[PDB]
Amino acid sequence: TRRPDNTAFKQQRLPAWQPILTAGTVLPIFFIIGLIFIPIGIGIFVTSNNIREIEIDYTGTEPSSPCNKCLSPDVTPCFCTINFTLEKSFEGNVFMYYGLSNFYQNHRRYVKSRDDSQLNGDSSALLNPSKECEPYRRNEDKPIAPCGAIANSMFNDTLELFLIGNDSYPIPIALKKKGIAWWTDKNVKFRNPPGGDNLEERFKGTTKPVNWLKPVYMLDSDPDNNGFINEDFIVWMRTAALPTFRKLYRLIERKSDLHPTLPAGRYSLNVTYNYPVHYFDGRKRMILSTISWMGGKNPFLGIAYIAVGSISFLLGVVLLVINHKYRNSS
Amino acid sequence: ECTWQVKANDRKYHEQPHFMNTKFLCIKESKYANNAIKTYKYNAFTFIPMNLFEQFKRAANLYFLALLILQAVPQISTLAWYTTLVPLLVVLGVTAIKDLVDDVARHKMDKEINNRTCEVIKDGRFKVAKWKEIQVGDVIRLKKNDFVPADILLLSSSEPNSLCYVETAELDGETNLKFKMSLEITDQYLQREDTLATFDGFIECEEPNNRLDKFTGTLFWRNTSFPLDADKILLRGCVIRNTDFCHGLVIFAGADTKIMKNSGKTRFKRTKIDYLMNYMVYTIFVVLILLSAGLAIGHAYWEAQVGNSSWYLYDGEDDTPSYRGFLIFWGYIIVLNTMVPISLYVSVEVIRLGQSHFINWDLQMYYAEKDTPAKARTTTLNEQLGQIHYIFSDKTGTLTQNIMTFKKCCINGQIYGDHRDASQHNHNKIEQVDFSWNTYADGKLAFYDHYLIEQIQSGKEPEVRQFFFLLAVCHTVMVDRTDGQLNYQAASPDEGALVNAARNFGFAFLARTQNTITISELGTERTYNVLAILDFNSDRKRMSIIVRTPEGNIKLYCKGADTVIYERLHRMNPTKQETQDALDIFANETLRTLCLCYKEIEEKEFTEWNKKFMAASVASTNRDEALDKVYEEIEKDLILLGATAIEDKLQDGVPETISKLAKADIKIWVLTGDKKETAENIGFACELLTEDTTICYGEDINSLLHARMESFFPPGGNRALIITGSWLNEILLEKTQSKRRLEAKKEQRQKNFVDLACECSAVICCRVTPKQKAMVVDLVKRYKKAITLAIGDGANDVNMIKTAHIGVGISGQEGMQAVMSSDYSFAQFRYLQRLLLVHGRWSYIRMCKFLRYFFYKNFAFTLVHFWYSFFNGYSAQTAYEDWFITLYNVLYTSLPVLLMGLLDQDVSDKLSLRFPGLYIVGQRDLLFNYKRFFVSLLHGVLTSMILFFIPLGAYLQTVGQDGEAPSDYQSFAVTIASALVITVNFQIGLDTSYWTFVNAFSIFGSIALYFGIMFDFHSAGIHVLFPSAFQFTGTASNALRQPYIWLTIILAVAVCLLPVVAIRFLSMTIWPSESDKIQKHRKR
Ligand SMILES: CCCCCCCCCCCCCCCCCC(=O)OC[C@H](COP(=O)(O)OC[C@H](N)C(=O)O)OC(=O)CCCCCCCCCCCCCCCCC
Repeated sequence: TRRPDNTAFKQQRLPAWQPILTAGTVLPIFFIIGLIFIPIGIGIFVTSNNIREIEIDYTGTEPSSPCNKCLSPDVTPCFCTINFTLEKSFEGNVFMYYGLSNFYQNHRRYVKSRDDSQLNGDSSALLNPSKECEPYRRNEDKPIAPCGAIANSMFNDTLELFLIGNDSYPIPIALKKKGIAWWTDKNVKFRNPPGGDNLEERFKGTTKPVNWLKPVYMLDSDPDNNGFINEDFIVWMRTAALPTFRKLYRLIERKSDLHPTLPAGRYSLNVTYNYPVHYFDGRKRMILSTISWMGGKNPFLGIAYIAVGSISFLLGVVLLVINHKYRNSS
Repeated sequence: ECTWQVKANDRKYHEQPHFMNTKFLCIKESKYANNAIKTYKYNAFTFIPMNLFEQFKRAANLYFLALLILQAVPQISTLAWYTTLVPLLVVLGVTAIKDLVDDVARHKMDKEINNRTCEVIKDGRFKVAKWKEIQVGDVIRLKKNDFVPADILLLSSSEPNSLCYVETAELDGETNLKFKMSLEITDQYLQREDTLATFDGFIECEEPNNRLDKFTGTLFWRNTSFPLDADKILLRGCVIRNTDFCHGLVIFAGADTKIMKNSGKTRFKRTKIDYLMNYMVYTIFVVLILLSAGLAIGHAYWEAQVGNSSWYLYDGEDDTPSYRGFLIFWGYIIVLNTMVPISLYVSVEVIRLGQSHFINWDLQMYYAEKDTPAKARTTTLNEQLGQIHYIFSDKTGTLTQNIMTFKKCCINGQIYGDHRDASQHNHNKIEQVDFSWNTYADGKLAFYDHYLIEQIQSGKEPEVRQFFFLLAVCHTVMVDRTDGQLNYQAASPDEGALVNAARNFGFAFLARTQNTITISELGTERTYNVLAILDFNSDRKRMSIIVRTPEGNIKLYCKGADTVIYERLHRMNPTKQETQDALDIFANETLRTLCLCYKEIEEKEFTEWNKKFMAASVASTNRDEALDKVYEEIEKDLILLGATAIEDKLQDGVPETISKLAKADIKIWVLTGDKKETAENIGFACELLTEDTTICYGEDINSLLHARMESFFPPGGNRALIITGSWLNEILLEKTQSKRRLEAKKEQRQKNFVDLACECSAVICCRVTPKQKAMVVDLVKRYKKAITLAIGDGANDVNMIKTAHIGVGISGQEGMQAVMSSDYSFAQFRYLQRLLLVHGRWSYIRMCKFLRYFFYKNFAFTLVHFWYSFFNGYSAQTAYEDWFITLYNVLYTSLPVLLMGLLDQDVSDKLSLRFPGLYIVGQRDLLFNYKRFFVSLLHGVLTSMILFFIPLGAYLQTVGQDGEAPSDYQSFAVTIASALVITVNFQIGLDTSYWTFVNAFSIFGSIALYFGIMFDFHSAGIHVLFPSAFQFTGTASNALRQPYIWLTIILAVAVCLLPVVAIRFLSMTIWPSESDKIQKHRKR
């Protein structure tokens, strides 16, 4: 049969390049890395230690706790109050936000308990969801539109903070309640069912969630933040990834010119206690702090980078000396 | 012999009593193969069940079948739609179309095989008949240069005595003509066309024992029915010459004559690396079983402590926790299935199928003259080519080339020389010294020595005249001036060269019809008569003859050897020593020699011994042993003339090939059925052996091993061995109240045999049977289990071309038997030097490197879920996007693997040939083994540790500065998916060492494509008319914005990718490999 065609591919003579990997080439990478981690590592570690952070442990599990009195107050919404103190005042803008622990928000039987189509604002999935929210799809044959264990268990608690004056006048703090989300979610991720601004007659049959003491359409009088857009509702929708996590709750705003946003001294945290974590050690608390033009508080990255850079630098010289010893020797 | 009544004449007539194959179904067919040749593998209607049955020995395919039957259950599934179907079907379907296309050729090949168009008496007269018509037991009229249908007896022919010629070079390789006799009684009765049509005396014979040496039984025809033999019987592939037409009866026919009953029995051939893959799949299977069990125990305990202890985790069932544990132990078997992925057994196919084309596109393997492609055949064993140990070869045809080309001799002791060896024609170049006075010159040979043309055409001495007259008359060829020239109807392909040389050296030879011969003295006709034909004897190794001149002069001629004539020769020769001293010059080169002489008797003893000799000529039995004595009585006082030397052109480059393959520590053995002299000649002509080689033939090895039963020989190596089939068998020893110690008696003598054989550096086996060949092959394949390649020439070797681990068939010649039963093929022998040095080791390293990286890239991908199980409560929740977990080893990291599999080459092929010391690693398995695999495992697992526990520690503290895109699930996956896709591609970049533009194109395409789709997944422009599958929209288009999501990916990459650089550099310097040593100072 005829001769094979000619192609540098077919003959395996295509132009190439071999590994110039050498004792001269290798070491510079190790050493340039060894001096490119320490600078960033310290530059970020200083900022890490340059952020002031405070937890509160709103939970109070011991009997001596000031909030134990509302551990099982199955009568009324406990309007409890706690005192605390801060030592040095802040500047810039500050964020206050809660956190849980030992609350397996990533559990399989749970993360798959949402119905994206109906959240989006779909006409159909509204009057007929998808059979995945197993306990509660038809409690009594009505839609439960914010339906799912994720939406079922959005934790209900109202917090407020006051700064005590020189005449025992704890004045309120002006805390904002908007913008704390992904800009995307309030735009495309999931919207209310279409129609005119009523939200009442466009939810026919859509019964309230079982544990929601109140239906959604009175969540907030603000036209945007009612319906499936109540920004806290979304914030609880975006499931965390571990048994311990903080969810953004409120922001503040830096006061006009220069004065302490929150001058040091004693402060009064008054909160309604409405949510049962005392069974699975869920020590729920709130925290609050600032953010710089660099980042949050994350010492772990700083220490890891420092260690890795130092170790890479250290091993480089050992490679240098061993190849020096073994070059053209044996 | 069990009363067959083979019925060699009649058509069907079905006299067969209750003796057919008594099975349980009507598909019962004849005990005697009529014409069927069903060398297929299966049928085309019930192919499927057989193919699939032999297909599911792939343990991975058992595994995938289990995954399908396990996943589709509408109970626990935990994965998306059953879409393993697309790659599952490929591995089991494309291989099927592959062996369909590689097996369907048998249909057409056998159809053309079973059509011959002969003449056979199916009714009344002979008729045209394709080969598939002639039933068992019929009567065939064969023609000149026919193609033997069946192995039959012969009743008549064209020749006197109805003698016939068969060129037995089909069950063997030598091409000396073998003549045969027909039935003795009917030499006069039928001998013709008609009277056979009415016949009886149907005979039976013995079922084959694959021996070719007994053939007992007797006639069933009348007039004292007489025995049966092999001198009146014919075989399958024998070709016909000088025997215009013949007549006989068919005894064995169909596809069970003898060779179909000694040669065949294909087997499914699997390479060595496949067995290791299967073992390691078994190990990984059991490992993931243990992982799932331990984790389900964990889940059950955690549910008992906390499962019913919560409230947000309310289920619709009151199933007991242990039921949850059992019901999740089958929930990891489906998220950990990426251990042993399906991607492996598809990419393997592309690798092998690509590499075959590189085998058969090689121009440097493309023969020039014959226009032969050197094409592969199997396209699946392509990696065995790197692990060979023993090569078994057939001298016939493969090493030689069927050409003789008489070289030279001496006259009165003076040699002929090479280029000039005379005064004249000496200032010109080495070009030919013209032969022109020869009327029928037509010289297929061109000499350069010239005194041997001037003394010829001039006539300075009749010594050469005596030489050439002997070289002509002492022939056996059937010279016959038929068509213008004088035709040489050859008999033995040894004298032919000298006969033709004499023919066109003036001494054209003329007719020798009955007893009177004629010959041309320089063209001038002359006539003689033979005083006595004195044939050859194997022991004697000589054939003498006497001619009388018309005027009353007679001569003698010996045509013998040295140690056969240097005892009976003349006592008054001083030139005997000069001829002998030229002869022992001829020994330092490698061509055979004969000795030629005459004796001067005219009348004083001619008649006196002649009367006694002719009286002894007739003999009941004293014709070969007592007639020999009086025959040899006059065989003294040989007044000698000179010698002669015959070469044997064999191939090209063969000594260089043998040298190179000896360098690579391969053991090379020659197996053939030709005689001993040719074996010894080739032993030196190919330089397997020289001086300092104590051969110690089969007698010697038998005696010494029997005595000794290091490696049981006088140490010193280089002990080449020459063995007869009989002596081979003798040393192998295989010609109520049960004890059966024979196998105990044997099976050590075999072990000692093979150890001796390896401790001899070479092995030659002459006069061996096609059964014997594969027999010794798989003998030595059992002891000291190795890898064997058998390279063949023709049809006798097809038994062993299909037993070794690899079979190679030479093509471009007559070859059509092996070329259909081969596993590779090409059209030379030195081309081997590239198959096993350029393709073998390249293939081995490519496949090993691919197969070693392809497990790391999967382990370091799947173990993240296992580590993550602790922080989702053992709940079988993945750690990745689901529009990523499925495309990972499809689209993200798939191409670079394939390109490095099909392009990478260690070092340039030319210097690879220049240094055949690289090959040894393949034999010793210094690239893949049961240890390097666990190292790939242990290097993937650490990478998973890093990949998970860096973003963990990142996500136990805040990451959100101002956009507040903090840790969640749909970020803890992207920030780890990106690290995973970067690490593995950088790793393959490190492993590859033959860069091309397409390689880098593929790698950067992989990375860039992953990020491009990372963005474009987050645009509803394609989520339209796709509203329930692209959930993860707008996740990384936000997540990647912040810096803290970076500056951890780089951390992970560095921490998991530097230590491999350190190990590579370290172990390279401290223990360089052979390739390193070559590559560093490679210009030097
Ligand atoms: C300059 C000149 C250069 C010339 C170079 C040209 C070279 C181009 C060749 C391109 C060939 C491309 C063929 C397919 C590409 C690779 C296929 C491949 O890698 O599939 C791999 C994957 C396997 O996934 P998995 O994780 O193990 O499965 C886990 C789980 N159970 C699941 O359901 O996933 O499989 C899958 O997940 C799904 C399969 C996806 C697509 C696979 C299609 C295979 C069909 C191939 C047939 C074509 C061969 C035709 C040859 C000619 C025949 C006459």
